Amino acid sequence: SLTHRKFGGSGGSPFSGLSSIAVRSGSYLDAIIIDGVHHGGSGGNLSPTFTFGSGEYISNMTIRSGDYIDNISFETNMGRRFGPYGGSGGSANTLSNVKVIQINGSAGDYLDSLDIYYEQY
Amino acid sequence: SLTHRKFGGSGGSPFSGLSSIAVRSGSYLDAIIIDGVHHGGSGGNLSPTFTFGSGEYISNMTIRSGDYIDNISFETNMGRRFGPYGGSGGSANTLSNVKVIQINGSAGDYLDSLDIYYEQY
Ligand SMILES: OC[C@H]1O[C@H](OC[C@H]2O[C@H](O)[C@@H](O)[C@@H](O)[C@@H]2O)[C@@H](O)[C@@H](O)[C@@H]1O
Ligand SMILES: OC[C@H]1O[C@H](OC[C@H]2O[C@H](O)[C@@H](O)[C@@H](O)[C@@H]2O)[C@@H](O)[C@@H](O)[C@@H]1O
Ligand SMILES: OC[C@H]1O[C@H](OC[C@H]2O[C@H](O)[C@@H](O)[C@@H](O)[C@@H]2O)[C@@H](O)[C@@H](O)[C@@H]1O
Ligand SMILES: OC[C@H]1O[C@H](OC[C@H]2O[C@H](O)[C@@H](O)[C@@H](O)[C@@H]2O)[C@@H](O)[C@@H](O)[C@@H]1O
Ligand SMILES: OC[C@H]1O[C@H](OC[C@H]2O[C@H](O)[C@@H](O)[C@@H](O)[C@@H]2O)[C@@H](O)[C@@H](O)[C@@H]1O
Ligand SMILES: OC[C@H]1O[C@H](OC[C@H]2O[C@H](O)[C@@H](O)[C@@H](O)[C@@H]2O)[C@@H](O)[C@@H](O)[C@@H]1O
Repeated sequence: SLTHRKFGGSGGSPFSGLSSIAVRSGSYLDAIIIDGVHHGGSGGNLSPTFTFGSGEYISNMTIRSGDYIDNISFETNMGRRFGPYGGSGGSANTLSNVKVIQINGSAGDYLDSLDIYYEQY
Repeated sequence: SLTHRKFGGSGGSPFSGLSSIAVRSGSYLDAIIIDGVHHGGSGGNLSPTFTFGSGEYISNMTIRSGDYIDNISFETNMGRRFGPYGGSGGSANTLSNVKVIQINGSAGDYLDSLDIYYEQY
């Protein structure tokens, strides 16, 4: 059921809960690091951390996936790019004209899966 | 249009991007701190940090609000409680039998507003 509700008044400036992202990656995604928390194994190489600016969100996103997440890249509403990181296995899926709200998933020694919650425009 | 999609396989342990919450509070919520990141001003007193265990999420939430967020409390599916923190003003609203996915909002000197993304059951 993805829904939302707003509480409170009109002032202040917006913020998002999803503030930064890095991955460890080789032939697949070994890990995803979200707001500085690590999920997945120790294999592969650690990427730079992408930290969202104020009012910046993921608008375009590409994931390769089979049994695991094989690869990820994304772009933001401000033309900033992350990746691609990972291998060529899996099949490509793309999200276009979106605003990503949250990234959940499941992870063992590898990044098994990703659940992306988002708005579709 | 709010949506979600899962990519990849079914192994691994589930994880959420929303891993921890603390607030600064006095009369109002001065700030909320999401995965260590501060949103709001410097006032009030800093709460302890609530960190979600694996597969733990917010299932019930009372927020009092007016022009700002006056008070927050929540219970998780595991029976753990955070708060109440803040004061007596505003009006109460409750989310009940939900699973909160993400906490966005707006903040200045204080926590003006919360935008809660959740699934309703
Ligand atoms: O991201 C997965 C791994 O990617 C690279 O390893 C490639 C292969 O190396 C050896 O053949 C075996 O370990 C295979 O399992 C593996 O696919 C490395 O960067 C590794 O550290 C990653 O875990
Ligand atoms: O997401 C990873 C892979 O998912 C699928 O499974 C390929 C399988 O190949 C062999 O059976 C073993 O190496 C298994 O570990 C592996 O899952 C495919 O879509 C593949 O292209 C992906 O790389
Ligand atoms: O992220 C991949 C898996 O991670 C953990 O299990 C790893 C095990 O997979 C197979 O049982 C064998 O290849 C073992 O050698 C290996 O340790 C679990 O979280 C699992 O659910 C994931 O699929
Ligand atoms: O949570 C907001 C503030 O709550 C308390 O402020 C008490 C009083 O301070 C000043 O007299 C005015 O701001 C009044 O409106 C307010 O009731 C304190 O904990 C303060 O530190 C917080 O910022
Ligand atoms: O959520 C905060 C309050 O919002 C409304 O009150 C507006 C006025 O409250 C106090 O007089 C000061 O903070 C003023 O700056 C502000 O304009 C009411 O809904 C109240 O009940 C809330 O506590
Ligand atoms: O978080 C509450 C507000 O924080 C900032 O500014 C504080 C302003 O509060 C009242 O509008 C007046 O007392 C002003 O003098 C004072 O600067 C702003 O970010 C505002 O948008 C927030 O509502």
